[PDB]
Amino acid sequence: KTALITGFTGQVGSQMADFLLENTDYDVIGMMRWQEPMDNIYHLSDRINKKDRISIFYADLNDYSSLQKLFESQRPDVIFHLAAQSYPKTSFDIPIETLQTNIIGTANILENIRILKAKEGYDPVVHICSSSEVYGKAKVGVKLNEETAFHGASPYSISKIGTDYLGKFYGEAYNIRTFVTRMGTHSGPRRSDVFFESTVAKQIALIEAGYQEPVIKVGNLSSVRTFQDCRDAIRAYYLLSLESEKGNIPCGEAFNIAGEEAFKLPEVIDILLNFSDMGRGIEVRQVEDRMRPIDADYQMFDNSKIKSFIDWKAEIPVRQMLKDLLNHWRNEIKRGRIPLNR
Amino acid sequence: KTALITGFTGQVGSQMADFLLENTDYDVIGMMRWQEPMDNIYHLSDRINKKDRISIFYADLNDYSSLQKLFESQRPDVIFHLAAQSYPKTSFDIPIETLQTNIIGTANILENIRILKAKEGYDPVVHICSSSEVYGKAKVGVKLNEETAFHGASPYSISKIGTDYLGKFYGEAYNIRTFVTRMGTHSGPRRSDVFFESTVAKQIALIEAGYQEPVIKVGNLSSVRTFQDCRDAIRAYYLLSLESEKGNIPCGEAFNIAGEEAFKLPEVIDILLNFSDMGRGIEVRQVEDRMRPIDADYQMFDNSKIKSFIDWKAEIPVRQMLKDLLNHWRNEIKRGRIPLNR
Amino acid sequence: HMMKKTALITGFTGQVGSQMADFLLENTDYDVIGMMRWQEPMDNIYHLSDRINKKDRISIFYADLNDYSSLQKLFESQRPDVIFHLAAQSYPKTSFDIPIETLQTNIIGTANILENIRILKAKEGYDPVVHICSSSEVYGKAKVGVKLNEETAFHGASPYSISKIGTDYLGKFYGEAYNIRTFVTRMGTHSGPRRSDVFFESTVAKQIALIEAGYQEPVIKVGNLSSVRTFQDCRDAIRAYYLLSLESEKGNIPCGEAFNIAGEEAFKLPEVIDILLNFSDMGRGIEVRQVEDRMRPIDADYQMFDNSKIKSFIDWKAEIPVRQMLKDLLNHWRNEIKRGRIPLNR
Amino acid sequence: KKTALITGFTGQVGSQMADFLLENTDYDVIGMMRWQEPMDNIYHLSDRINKKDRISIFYADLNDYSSLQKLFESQRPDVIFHLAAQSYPKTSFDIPIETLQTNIIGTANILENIRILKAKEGYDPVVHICSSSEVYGKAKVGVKLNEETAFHGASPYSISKIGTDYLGKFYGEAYNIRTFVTRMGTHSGPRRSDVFFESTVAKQIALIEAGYQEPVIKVGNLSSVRTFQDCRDAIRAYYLLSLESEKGNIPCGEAFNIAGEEAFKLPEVIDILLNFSDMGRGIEVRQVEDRMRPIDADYQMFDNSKIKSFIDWKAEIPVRQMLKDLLNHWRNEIKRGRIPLNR
Ligand SMILES: NC(=O)c1ccc[n+]([C@@H]2O[C@H](COP(=O)([O-])OP(=O)(O)OC[C@H]3O[C@@H](n4cnc5c(N)ncnc54)[C@H](O)[C@@H]3O)[C@@H](O)[C@H]2O)c1
Ligand SMILES: NC(=O)c1ccc[n+]([C@@H]2O[C@H](COP(=O)([O-])OP(=O)(O)OC[C@H]3O[C@@H](n4cnc5c(N)ncnc54)[C@H](O)[C@@H]3O)[C@@H](O)[C@H]2O)c1
Ligand SMILES: NC(=O)c1ccc[n+]([C@@H]2O[C@H](COP(=O)([O-])OP(=O)(O)OC[C@H]3O[C@@H](n4cnc5c(N)ncnc54)[C@H](O)[C@@H]3O)[C@@H](O)[C@H]2O)c1
Ligand SMILES: NC(=O)c1ccc[n+]([C@@H]2O[C@H](COP(=O)([O-])OP(=O)(O)OC[C@H]3O[C@@H](n4cnc5c(N)ncnc54)[C@H](O)[C@@H]3O)[C@@H](O)[C@H]2O)c1
Ligand SMILES: Nc1nc2c(ncn2[C@@H]2O[C@H](COP(=O)(O)OP(=O)(O)O)[C@@H](O)[C@H]2O)c(=O)[nH]1
Ligand SMILES: Nc1nc2c(ncn2[C@@H]2O[C@H](COP(=O)(O)OP(=O)(O)O)[C@@H](O)[C@H]2O)c(=O)[nH]1
Ligand SMILES: Nc1nc2c(ncn2[C@@H]2O[C@H](COP(=O)(O)OP(=O)(O)O)[C@@H](O)[C@H]2O)c(=O)[nH]1
Ligand SMILES: Nc1nc2c(ncn2[C@@H]2O[C@H](COP(=O)(O)OP(=O)(O)O)[C@@H](O)[C@H]2O)c(=O)[nH]1
Repeated sequence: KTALITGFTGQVGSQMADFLLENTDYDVIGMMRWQEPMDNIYHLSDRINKKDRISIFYADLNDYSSLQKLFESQRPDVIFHLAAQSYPKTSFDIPIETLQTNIIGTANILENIRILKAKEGYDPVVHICSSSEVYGKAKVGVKLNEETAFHGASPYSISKIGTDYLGKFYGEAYNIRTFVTRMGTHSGPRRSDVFFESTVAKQIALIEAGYQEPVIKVGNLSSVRTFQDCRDAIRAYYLLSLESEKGNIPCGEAFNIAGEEAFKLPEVIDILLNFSDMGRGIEVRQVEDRMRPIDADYQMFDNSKIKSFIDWKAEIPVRQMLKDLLNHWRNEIKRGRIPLNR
Repeated sequence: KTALITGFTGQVGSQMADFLLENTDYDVIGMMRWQEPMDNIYHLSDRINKKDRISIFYADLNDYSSLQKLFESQRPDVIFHLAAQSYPKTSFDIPIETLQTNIIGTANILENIRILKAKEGYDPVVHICSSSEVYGKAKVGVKLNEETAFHGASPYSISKIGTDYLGKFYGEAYNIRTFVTRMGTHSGPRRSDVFFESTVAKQIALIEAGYQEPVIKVGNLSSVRTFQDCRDAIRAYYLLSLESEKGNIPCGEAFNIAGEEAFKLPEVIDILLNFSDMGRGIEVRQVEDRMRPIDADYQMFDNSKIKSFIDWKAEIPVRQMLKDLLNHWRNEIKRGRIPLNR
Repeated sequence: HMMKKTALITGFTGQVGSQMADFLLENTDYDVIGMMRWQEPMDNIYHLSDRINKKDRISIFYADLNDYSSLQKLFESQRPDVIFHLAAQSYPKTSFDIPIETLQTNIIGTANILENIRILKAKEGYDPVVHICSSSEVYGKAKVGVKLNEETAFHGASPYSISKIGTDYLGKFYGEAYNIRTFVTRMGTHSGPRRSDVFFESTVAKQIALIEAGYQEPVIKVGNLSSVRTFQDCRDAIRAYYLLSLESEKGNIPCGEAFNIAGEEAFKLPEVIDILLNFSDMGRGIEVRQVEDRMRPIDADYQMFDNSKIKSFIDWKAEIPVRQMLKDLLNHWRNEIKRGRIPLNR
Repeated sequence: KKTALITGFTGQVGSQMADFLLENTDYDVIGMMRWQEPMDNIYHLSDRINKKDRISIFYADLNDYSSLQKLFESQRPDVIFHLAAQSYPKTSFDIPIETLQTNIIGTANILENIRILKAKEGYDPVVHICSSSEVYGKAKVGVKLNEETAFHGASPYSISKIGTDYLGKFYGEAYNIRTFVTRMGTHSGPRRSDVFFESTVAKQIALIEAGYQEPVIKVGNLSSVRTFQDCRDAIRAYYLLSLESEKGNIPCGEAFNIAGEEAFKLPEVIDILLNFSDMGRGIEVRQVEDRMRPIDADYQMFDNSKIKSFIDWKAEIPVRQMLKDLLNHWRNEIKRGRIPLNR
């Protein structure tokens, strides 16, 4: 049984590889562009060099011919489509590449599968990763469900609305075993440095090592996020893929997935500062270049639909996930891998 | 005062240029790719050649640099963005170009305007044309209004969903005077041959001239729609454009726009056969190559929101619109411009 | 269950592809597939509509050069034995200000076609003959008084020129790398009654026809007249494409071989205007004016040819006189205006 | 203070051009990158960048025209080092569309933005368009390449630099934009990407030394000739050309071949890397199918007379030290647990 991971070098993809190698007998294929950063997969290199259950396929979301070669030659039984331009902030000023990679990237994958299904009966389970950002700037005091209206908060958000409709459409039109996951915040030690809890943790680490004045730079703190560790999120994807295989997930079925621990962003900063010998002496300053034209600033979740379909809960406390992320930046700086403060 | 029409060579765009020339003192710019069909605009060639109030700008939806030159050099005061891959049936097998031209083409326009507004205060009214097709296979019995949830019935439908959220987003994010129109079926003598009422009118005219056996080939008829002549639709667009300029349409506001008259598809056929001397002798046959993986179905009746912002109603009878279209195909065959039966 | 040699024409709705379809139906036993985007102008193919409705030897496949998935479907489902790849943004002048779509459609479009073929060859042994249509504009602004041959240095005179250099190298590369039976044709000017209105000899004939019919002042608007072109009727060019296609099938044309192809008759642009004016009763009374908007940042202003390579591989010369090609084009525009299909004067 | 833009700032050459400009000029430096690109080559710059000391970052993608528009409009660099590309021929074969898009259209996206700004406002930057000796593809044996050598399409990458090269010349000739085009040989050293021949040989030796690989180096075609120089010599050539162009001594769109003095058959490069290793005499070399190419640009020997006639320049760094620096880089990475793929 063969699993393809798109976005293998990313936060979630690299951890899905780890999870599948430790918890299944699956062969794993990691899709990447050849020059993608190795930071998340260095621990997998020897195993890949040894051809022990995991291999790399070189393909770009934006090269349909590369994806054709991948599906024709590898025929993955299950696909975790995690590859995307994942960052809303750059999507404002680089919106064309965000729309191309996320919407057209996903159409390039799904159309490749559709044609191979018509020709040869290829019938893979296809995980299409959407985002809770399809709900953009959601009304306060209400929890999100799978029928909550979509709001375009950013080109990234619109790109994920596109990804989402494509996932549902290809399932509904061609009976491909797609399911769509509208994820809240999933984080932990491999969270990209640009995301809120990771830039806060990283700036604390920079401050502790004397690289930055003891002022954390932030954007809008009037925002509510639900967190869980990727190690929990990934189990939900694996458990959904099994149900999809067994016939229990309708083609194109959508699911909101999040943790149970929700925070106003000042509470996350306070948790991270409490892990620092010098937290009592570190201030916070809102700066203009971290603000957004529209902020999707409220993500609270009713998880009743997902828990009705799989037997799953988040096990890792959010304080441990955050501590892991702070130690990660501490370790990078100690080793001379000085990050941007961004 | 200068008006840009994207999709100038198309059904609606060509008729919008006629409306503005007859009813306003506006200078008119028609955007086109140089090789576009001239069928809808032969009657404007003379006055274009003579530089009388209308001019052509050569640009492509997929060439940002061509749109950059358009907005910088011409600075239209109002923009009717009608250019699209308009046909759902081809969108199934040519999905990438539908998504690229419709979503990214719209993003190319809106990001060009955005940057010009930030640099020089350029503040045009921007009609972003979406479609009732965003509602796709609508939930039987829910009242259909501007807050009904979208459904992705085709790559076309998803591309107009994309277009819709781009229009909304660029309005909300950057205070660009966008408004989004979700129009029901508009038709009349310039309806492209491929659309339902056009292919039926066209096949009847082929049968009346002995080019086809007296069998009309159709797809699914278990569909109900509102119809309006384009010349009514254009009035609604024009009147909205005035309200947007006056400050009365919030940036990014969306509007469903339905005709007065609703029909089952067999009833549209019955109206067309009754304009034929040989109507009593023509069979209708459903064939597979006209069937769609998903067939959209919505009763979009409720115009209470558009009627609240403009003094407007469809005035032209649908029977006259369908007769005009049948006569168009009769005239085309009579001139030896024999169309495909498609 | 009767199986025929199948020809695909990309650019079926264009000047050359429309005439290639006519040629194959009259002179061969081939089934013809016309590739088009559905909304493409019908002007050049109205006379085929009845035949196509009747499923008599010619069909339409809807695909876009920029939609790889659409081409995959076309090659997988139809497996044409021979491909005339004529589809392009064909016009240098618009390429200056719409350069990205010119580069995407011509270079990436051609790459989408060839990569689809490469993959079907490796999997299933699909081995079509592939005509990759390039342009003498690969030589851009060539040194004056010298004949072009196939080893003449390339020059980038426009985004269109660079797109056809890209198209040309892709044609040679897929041939040399994967043993796809490509050949590349670097054509001079081929014209006649379906020449698009924007090209020199077409705009000049169109303007004369507008003047005769009372739609224009007796001034023809032109750009740079210090330019040399070699002309042949498309009806002669398509014969060369056909005969080269048979030689590729036969193993006589190495994968990715390039050929310059052009007519016998070369002219300075004013001579072309005088030939067309001499076909008009209004001809002695019409002035010629250079206007800024028909000028170009760089003009590929010299195209004369050593045709020795193509004539050594096929038994072929242009037979239609250019005066007859030009007369047919003027009569086309007269007919168009008579029928109320009033063109732009562009 | 003069403003320099580097595209491909995170790459082998861009990152070293930033080092070179900071050390040798009073130029403000702008590094273009997509936000997620590898930090490997620029970690040593993060603190400078954080403290806004002469170097900054602008987020743009070659394939997003609007992002490049914001860059030239807002930042108006006086000099541009266009080094960003899909740089690798091997992946270009099976990922050809992205190579063509990023390299040809990416360059068009840059040059068209500059054209429109020059027309409107008189923006007149110097524009280094980096091409490749691979425009000459599979060249004739026994003959040096020069600027008039016939072009040959050896790979989608090769064709993508042919496109890039013609765009460089065209935008210069058509619009009098101060472009120059550089068709480089092999420039290498410690930041050389792991997939390239001398970097994969040197990396595989390091994996063998540290016990991560059997003592067999996997290679492709060894019947190939290359001319090497250290990137620290190449970047000096680009800089000197940028001064000449600013003075008005480089015709708009002028092309230059640039390469070092030291040429080698590939086996000779392997033998120099093995002699740096205590395990040298013990390691086999095995040609493998998955490193072979449909066409190989087999032969890169250079006539450098044109470049030496326009700037006062030659390669100074011996290629032996260049390869030593590369081998020691892969030793350090492995010793620090940054275990590379063996590809
Ligand atoms: N982690 C979260 O909190 C969160 C929230 C909601 C949704 N998601 C979604 O989950 C998925 C994975 O998130 P992540 O945190 O791992 O993101 P990430 O940024 O860490 O990883 C993105 C991956 O996509 C790859 N990629 C980008 N462009 C590509 C292209 N053109 N071709 C091929 N690969 C390309 C990158 O190289 C990388 O491996 C994404 O779709 C993201 O939008 C994440
Ligand atoms: N008429 C209806 O029933 C209806 C219903 C809902 C929405 N709409 C929307 O109304 C608009 C106009 O409809 P129509 O009937 O006139 O369609 P049409 O097909 O007649 O017009 C399409 C136009 O877009 C242009 N276009 C296509 N691709 C282009 C590109 N790459 N660059 C530039 N121009 C390009 C075409 O040349 C043509 O002018 C479309 O956006 C359509 O989706 C129409
Ligand atoms: N006729 C000449 O004098 C001449 C000279 C040298 C080169 N050529 C080349 O010969 C070929 C044919 O010339 P022509 O006069 O017939 O050109 P044309 O402009 O009449 O036709 C071009 C064709 O390409 C199609 N096309 C354009 N973009 C497309 C896309 N995105 N997807 C699908 N189809 C698309 C058009 O619809 C049309 O059918 C072209 O490649 C042209 O560059 C012609
Ligand atoms: N080093 C050599 O031996 C050599 C030889 C001849 C030519 N060249 C050319 O010199 C230049 C620099 O080479 P290098 O060794 O530094 O290459 P590299 O692979 O080390 O660097 C490539 C750079 O381009 C960037 N890039 C890739 N795609 C991008 C995109 N879509 N948007 C923005 N940036 C993108 C990468 O992120 C990276 O910064 C390239 O143009 C290369 O083709 C190199
Ligand atoms: N990335 C980022 N987000 C911030 C910052 N300060 C506040 N935020 C907010 O943190 C929330 C989450 O942002 P982010 O981590 O980028 O992930 P998102 O959920 O994908 O937008 C948003 O409401 C941001 O506006 C900051 O400095 N960086
Ligand atoms: N185009 C087309 N549509 C048909 C045909 N027969 C039935 N229909 C249906 O008529 C409805 C209108 O389709 P169409 O005219 O293509 O417009 P759209 O789908 O609203 O853009 C859809 O439900 C079609 O599936 C036909 O022969 N052609
Ligand atoms: N299209 C066009 N070309 C013109 C005109 N006047 C002169 N030319 C020149 O005629 C030559 C041929 O141009 P054109 O017909 O576009 O074909 P091409 O440039 O060879 O593809 C070029 O040298 C043009 O500069 C004109 O009015 N229209
Ligand atoms: N990258 C790479 N190239 C190899 C290998 N074995 C031989 N070569 C040859 O080494 C030469 C240089 O290739 P490369 O370093 O990829 O740089 P290029 O000059 O950009 O193709 C080419 O002739 C390759 O065919 C190998 O294992 N990896």
